[PDB]
Amino acid sequence: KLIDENGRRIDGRKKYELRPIKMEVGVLKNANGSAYIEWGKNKIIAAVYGPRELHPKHLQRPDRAILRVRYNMAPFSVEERKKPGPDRRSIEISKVIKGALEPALILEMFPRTAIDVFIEVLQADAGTRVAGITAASLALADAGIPMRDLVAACAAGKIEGEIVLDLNKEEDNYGEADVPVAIMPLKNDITLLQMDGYLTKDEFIEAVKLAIKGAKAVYQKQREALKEKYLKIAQE
Amino acid sequence: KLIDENGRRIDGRKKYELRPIKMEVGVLKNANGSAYIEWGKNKIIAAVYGPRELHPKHLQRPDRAILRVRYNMAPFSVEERKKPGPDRRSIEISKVIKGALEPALILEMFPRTAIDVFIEVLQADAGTRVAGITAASLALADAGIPMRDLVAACAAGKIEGEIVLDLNKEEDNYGEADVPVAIMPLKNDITLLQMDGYLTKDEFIEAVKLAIKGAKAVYQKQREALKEKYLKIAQE
Amino acid sequence: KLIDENGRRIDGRKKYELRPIKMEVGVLKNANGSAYIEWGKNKIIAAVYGPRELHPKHLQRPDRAILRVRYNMAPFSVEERKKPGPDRRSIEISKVIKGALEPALILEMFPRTAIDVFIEVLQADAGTRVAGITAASLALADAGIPMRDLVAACAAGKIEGEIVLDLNKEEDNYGEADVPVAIMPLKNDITLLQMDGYLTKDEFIEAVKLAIKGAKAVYQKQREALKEKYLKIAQE
Amino acid sequence: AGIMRDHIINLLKEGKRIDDRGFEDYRPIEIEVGVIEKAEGSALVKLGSTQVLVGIKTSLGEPFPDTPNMGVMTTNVELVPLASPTFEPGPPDERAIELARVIDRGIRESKALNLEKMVIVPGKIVRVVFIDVHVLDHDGNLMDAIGIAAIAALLNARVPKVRYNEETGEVETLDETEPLPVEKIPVPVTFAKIGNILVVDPSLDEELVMDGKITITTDETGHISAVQKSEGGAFKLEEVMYAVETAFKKAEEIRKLILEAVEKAKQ
Amino acid sequence: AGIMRDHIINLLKEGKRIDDRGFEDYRPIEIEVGVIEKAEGSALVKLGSTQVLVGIKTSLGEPFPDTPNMGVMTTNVELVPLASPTFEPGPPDERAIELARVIDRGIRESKALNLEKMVIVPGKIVRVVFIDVHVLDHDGNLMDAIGIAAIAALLNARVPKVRYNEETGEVETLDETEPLPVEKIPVPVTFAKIGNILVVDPSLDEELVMDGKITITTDETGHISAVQKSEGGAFKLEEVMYAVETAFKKAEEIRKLILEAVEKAKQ
Amino acid sequence: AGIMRDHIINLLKEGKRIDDRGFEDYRPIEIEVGVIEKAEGSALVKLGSTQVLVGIKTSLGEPFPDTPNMGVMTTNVELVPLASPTFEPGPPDERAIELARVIDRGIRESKALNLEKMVIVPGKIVRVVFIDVHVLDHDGNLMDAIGIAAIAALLNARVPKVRYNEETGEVETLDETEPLPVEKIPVPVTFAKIGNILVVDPSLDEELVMDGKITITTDETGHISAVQKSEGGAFKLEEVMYAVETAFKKAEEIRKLILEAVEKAKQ
Ligand SMILES: Nc1ccn([C@@H]2O[C@H](COP(=O)(O)OP(=O)(O)O)[C@@H](O)[C@H]2O)c(=O)n1
Ligand SMILES: Nc1ccn([C@@H]2O[C@H](COP(=O)(O)OP(=O)(O)O)[C@@H](O)[C@H]2O)c(=O)n1
Ligand SMILES: Nc1ccn([C@@H]2O[C@H](COP(=O)(O)OP(=O)(O)O)[C@@H](O)[C@H]2O)c(=O)n1
Repeated sequence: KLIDENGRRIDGRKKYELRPIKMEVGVLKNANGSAYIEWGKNKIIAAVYGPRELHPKHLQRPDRAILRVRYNMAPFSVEERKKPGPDRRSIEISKVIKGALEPALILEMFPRTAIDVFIEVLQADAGTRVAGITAASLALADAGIPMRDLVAACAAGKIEGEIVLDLNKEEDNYGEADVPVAIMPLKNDITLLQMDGYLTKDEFIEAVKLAIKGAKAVYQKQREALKEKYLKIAQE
Repeated sequence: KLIDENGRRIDGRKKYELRPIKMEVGVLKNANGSAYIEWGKNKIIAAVYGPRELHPKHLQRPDRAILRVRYNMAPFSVEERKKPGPDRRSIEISKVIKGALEPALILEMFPRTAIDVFIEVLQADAGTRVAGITAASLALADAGIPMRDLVAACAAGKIEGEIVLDLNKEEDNYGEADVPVAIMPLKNDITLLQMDGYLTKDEFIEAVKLAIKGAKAVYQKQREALKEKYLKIAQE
Repeated sequence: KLIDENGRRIDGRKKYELRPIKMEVGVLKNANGSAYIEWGKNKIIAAVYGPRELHPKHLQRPDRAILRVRYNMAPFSVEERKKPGPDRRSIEISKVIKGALEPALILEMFPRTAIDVFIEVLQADAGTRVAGITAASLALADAGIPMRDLVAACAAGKIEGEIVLDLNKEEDNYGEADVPVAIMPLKNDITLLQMDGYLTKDEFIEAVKLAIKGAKAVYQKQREALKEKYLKIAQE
Repeated sequence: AGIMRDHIINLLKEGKRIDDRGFEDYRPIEIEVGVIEKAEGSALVKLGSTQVLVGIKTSLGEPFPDTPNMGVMTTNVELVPLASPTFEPGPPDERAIELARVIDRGIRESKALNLEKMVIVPGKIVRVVFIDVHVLDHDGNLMDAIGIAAIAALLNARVPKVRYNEETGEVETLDETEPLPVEKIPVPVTFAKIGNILVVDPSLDEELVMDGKITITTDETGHISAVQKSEGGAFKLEEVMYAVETAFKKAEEIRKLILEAVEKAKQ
Repeated sequence: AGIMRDHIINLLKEGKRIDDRGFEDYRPIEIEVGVIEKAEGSALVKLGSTQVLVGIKTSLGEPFPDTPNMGVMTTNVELVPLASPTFEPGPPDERAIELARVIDRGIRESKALNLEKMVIVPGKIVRVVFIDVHVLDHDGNLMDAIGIAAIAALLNARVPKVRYNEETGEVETLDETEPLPVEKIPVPVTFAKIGNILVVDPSLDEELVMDGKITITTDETGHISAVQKSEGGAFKLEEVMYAVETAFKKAEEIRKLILEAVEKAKQ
Repeated sequence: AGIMRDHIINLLKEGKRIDDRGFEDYRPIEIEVGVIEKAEGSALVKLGSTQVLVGIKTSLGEPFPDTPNMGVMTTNVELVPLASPTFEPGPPDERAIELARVIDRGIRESKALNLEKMVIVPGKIVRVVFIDVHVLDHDGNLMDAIGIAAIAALLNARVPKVRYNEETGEVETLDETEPLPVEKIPVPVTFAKIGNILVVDPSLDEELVMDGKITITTDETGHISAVQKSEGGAFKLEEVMYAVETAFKKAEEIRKLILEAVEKAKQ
């Protein structure tokens, strides 16, 4: 009662609708690359350093950079103030964002270095890991790191037995499945795929396809955020 | 009321009786050496690595390997689920198992290396540190590490004013003394000796001697576990 | 009610009076330098090591030693037993003692080294950070580390609207301001200045000046503790 | 190693795997339940040389304030340093954390352990279930080893009968034991992608060379309670499709081994 | 760097700073309040390129046994690794700890958040206020960035009306929100000493070359609620005097920007 | 060092020790009780240049659910970095942990602090005793330094008289103080084995060269409340026998110094 109806959703959107997504690239002075993303009520900042001198010097891979990802929510990002620090959730989300960004990066280009990706969720309303990946990509492109593709991400989910796109916190919390997908769109390569909840095969595949149509949209926004940047530089 | 009587013990054993001890060597693929031990209701696994490259490179001794021991109980090993991780108990038991294994090892044979010993108590019923040492030895022999001797261990204790061999959890918990002893039997060298509880000199010495008769038995089992291994290798 | 009156204070002192300060230099065998200080009910020990090989070798500054300060209260130092370990308070006090000792030290004299300063509060009654600094200085001089000056420290404070010198725990706890000051007296260089509480400009400046008259006294005691040492060495 | 990547890809191209398994084959499985007799439940699972003990210990506690209506289930994977030279002592690392969470979700989201049947006094006293997973020997496909041992340990679990004495307000733990409310048998099935080939139950050697991994967790009902693509690499939608399907079949085969191990232990 | 110390000292001697600021000038300030809409209050402050978000989250809890009469305020600075290559993940380091404590004292000791007006049931149920400071981009003078954002976030805060139902003993959080009892607007002002010159609002470049730093925190009342000399170096008494005075003037200028940002957000 | 092993063994063979102590000699002992006047009890012990402060702080708390009938005693050794260049900041390392536990057992297992006389309301409110051992200067035989200072601090302890007001149910801490129920005076005595010679009270120099160590803790009653062989090395049964016996004699000699220090502090 009643995340769908009729046939609109709680915020009034249709079931294949995305929340208002804003994205800005290059928002931070210190980071080598940064992006900010407002995706619905999410407000998430991604920074990249560098490729940089890796320490400790034993972590280094001799033939390639390593990707390190840290995803973190500010204490004020959630309804119930999250104590500062790492938790199992953020650690798994970090592992799973890394495994999403990695394939897009030509890591052998910078042996013995780390590419450090930070995702800060300043406000969260479901879909942070995919909003985060979507910003990490931009922040990576922003860092001038060559990539095979942007990684775009978006979740699909089930609410009221119905497959919807792009869950909000209500829908994720009270829904039947959360299906985040990150793809590199050009080659249709899924670099993140998670399913939390309970679906049949057909419901899972349809949610995976829906989230990919969602991530393809996000991608256009992503390119359009790079375009916008690669137009600001067009000065003078 | 009544850990002795009459004159049998709670599990029906006499006071100089050992619990059923099983021991298998070479139970783990990854470890360089491994042993499993069922000693009464104890189920304990020992692994050794290697001699191995010691890190960090400052830990290294220039003339010898270092022994590192980690003793750990699984959360399900005890009656009241032990939260995962180190506690003062396990840390002292680790220090005291190390100081038991050390003299048996010809450490100068492998300078700049660590010999890492892990003891995992999968189920515990008193006597884990001595069961553990007894398996660590086998796991060490299993690792092909030269030793001056096996270290064998066994606890003696006091229950109802009476010196007994090889406490179970009841007896250790409700008894008057726990006296674990580890010896290298061939030369009669006590490499672990602890007394918890309250004894006179005569009661302490008799418990130390009893635990050594116990550890000499354990030792035969230990040799017989090596024999058994050095017979499986006899293939073809 | 009533930290001043009339016009004496709780322990009977006047408002510009210091508590009985004892100081001994060279109280520890292991430290390169040590000092003990009894300041009222404070009992604080400072040790210095060395200049010493800095580890890890990346911490090293190529042109100078680094100062590291650790301030710590024993669990029995306070009325309510302080759990062992670091807390925000001690960490800030450590940062602020370092920033007090640093300017007095000719750090470039010992490149690639650390000068490690420990302050242990064995009993505390307000004024530990300034008593601590006062002992750290002596322990530094004791370590034979060249210094531009001793750093002397003392707090002034407000109680009952009145600016007093050298708060005890009562006065600090129930007073209106705590103003610790550390100066190197010879050149009148304030190397620590903190204000906790609530003062006007005039009340703050007067407390800063009062605490400096206090720290100048402490300084004479400091010299007189070095003198005393540089007389014990006068043997035979 | 890395010499080994080449051998493994090349073998793959010839329909072969280093141990002559087919791409859809698990290594020999051994499941043994009730091996930690002091635990409420337990399971030693071997996937080839991969070994994991899971132990179910239960106690009574408060439910979470959010859910006065459900018992507690908490899943921890210890990647014990003895199990692998890549396992270091300390708090769970991300491998351990992601394995714990994925197995839990598998079980949790299939309502495989029905938490609603683990209430004793609503809002006050529930059954708290600890799935503690002790990884003994890491030789690949720990995800499946653990989810198999977790669910098998849960099925094996026999917890003390509790009754609220409605007349004192006392809660009586009794000597009679009962099963947990285990209502489904989720089994993760996991695939490594190596080049363009997915291979079920990757061994360590294949994990070292794999591009990515995907785990599909399914129950008897034809439902998926978890999917986790882990590590790097990418999958095509239709590799997922294949994996979801194959997973369902591999699951049913394992499920039988789990149930046979669970039933053997009552013998 | 260190090449840079020389340029900065030399510039200083000519009345100049690297960005043509005067010695008493702040970089451009941007304060934006209520930007984290799910928080009770929030403030994005930019001091030049230095950026800090502060978030006020409030809950109801027990007061400390010592103070049954006051609500709780707790201040944490996260120096998030993204903010600076000198920020490493982990528990607060001493920079973070000293910044948290100095800002808190500033607010606490001016009774800027009147904790005594945050009691609901004395000794039992108070308003607990979390000032969580998320440093986004460290480009100097984080102390001021944070104290400005903390106080502005507090002013911006709108917390749920609570009432003790004297007749049940229930505490009712209501949908109506109210301000926190923010009664003063402490603003730290911070100076770097570089040679014999104090320069307000040091940028990162000036922090790298500075000898010491001193922060004076003052409210509208003409009172100082905190002073913190931080880092090394030494100040002359009369540099403190200058700083205390200048701080008071800089404070009043910022205070206006804070109040204008706070009022804009009700628009 | 290591050059030093040779000198020490060689000296040992000539009945000599580096400081002309006999093999059964302690270094000069200084015990001073009540030196931390704000603590309930305290003891500065010097074994030669080895220095340890122990502080007894007591509060009232809940007993452990297992033991509603006993007060609490908890023993912590801080090996403070100032005490030794081998002492690093952090949580107790194993040296600290083994020293704490062995001293505690010594005291605990002799019922030296009678926990059963530290109950105020059974199952609800007991005396909780913190033995906090601050090692100030590590110059050998910290085990004995600490057990001596622990027990002496306990004897020195004067804790607030507590009474249950049977009529309100209130617990009243009173201004009158009383002793703890200290009923025995366990003293660890510790021997280093260097070659085939055991030497009591090893200094740091002897610890650096020793093969192993054994600690026998005994009270006035002729009972041993702890034995700990620590470090590596091995002992012959009859070295243990010797040590147990010698320990008993060394104990009685120390015990006198402890009691004389305890009585001096009431002067
Ligand atoms: N500790 C947590 C975890 C999740 N959540 C909320 O629930 C949402 C969904 O959580 P999730 O685990 O599905 O992660 P995302 O969907 O954000 O990637 C998060 O964005 C948060 O809004 C929260 O408030 N606090
Ligand atoms: N945390 C603990 C400590 C001990 N124990 C039990 O008590 C037994 C004896 O403890 P101990 O400290 O004498 O160690 P061992 O005798 O196992 O070497 C252990 O084997 C456990 O069965 C436990 O269940 N939980
Ligand atoms: N955790 C704490 C903090 C302070 N205090 C007491 O209050 C005094 C003043 O605290 P402070 O923060 O002003 O530090 P100091 O004045 O010691 O430098 C300390 O010396 C202690 O006596 C305490 O007992 N426990």
